[PDB]
Amino acid sequence: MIDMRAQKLTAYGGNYDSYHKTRSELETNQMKQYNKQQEEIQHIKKFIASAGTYANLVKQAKSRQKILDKMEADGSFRFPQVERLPPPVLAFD
RNA sequence: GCGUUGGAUUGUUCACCCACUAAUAGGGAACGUGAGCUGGGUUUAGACCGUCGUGAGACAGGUUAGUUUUACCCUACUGAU
Repeated sequence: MIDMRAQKLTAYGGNYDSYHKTRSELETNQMKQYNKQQEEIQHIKKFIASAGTYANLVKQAKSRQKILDKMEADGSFRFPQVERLPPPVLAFD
C-alpha cells in the first residue's frame, strides 16, 4: 500500500491496518524528535536571552549561539450529541 | 594677621551622631606628603558561600588569609668650620 500525504509516495507492504499502525509509529517518533529538538532549542535560547549586558556572559551565550546555529546547519469532524430521549424512538407496524 | 577640636560605628573620602568650644569655614600644593610611616581597603597566587554556566570557570556581590627594598652622590634645608 502506497500513500500520498507529504508529497512522497510511501510504499509499505501489507494492508491499511499495517500501514496505519506503521505511520502512527513514525508520526509518534518524529513528534518526539521534533519535541526534544524544540525543548533543547528553547533551553539554549532561554539562556541566551537570560544573558543581559556583561562581557563574560554575552561571550558565553555567543558561544552557545554558535552551538545552536551549528545544530541548525547540521539538520477532524464532530457529531453534536443527542437530547435526552426515552428508549421508545420509532414504531413501524 | 591669628585660630578652626575631643569621641563612638565604618578601610574610609564623604557621613551622621555625643560633647566642649569664641568658632567647629571651604580649599590648593603630581586629587601635597610610602628611599616619611602604617597597609584597614583595592588588586596576583590559598580558601568559603550565593547566583550564572554542561564544564574550565565568571561575578556588576559578600568573608578571611596575604612579602612593600637602597642614600654613603649632586642639590635644597637645618646646624658646623
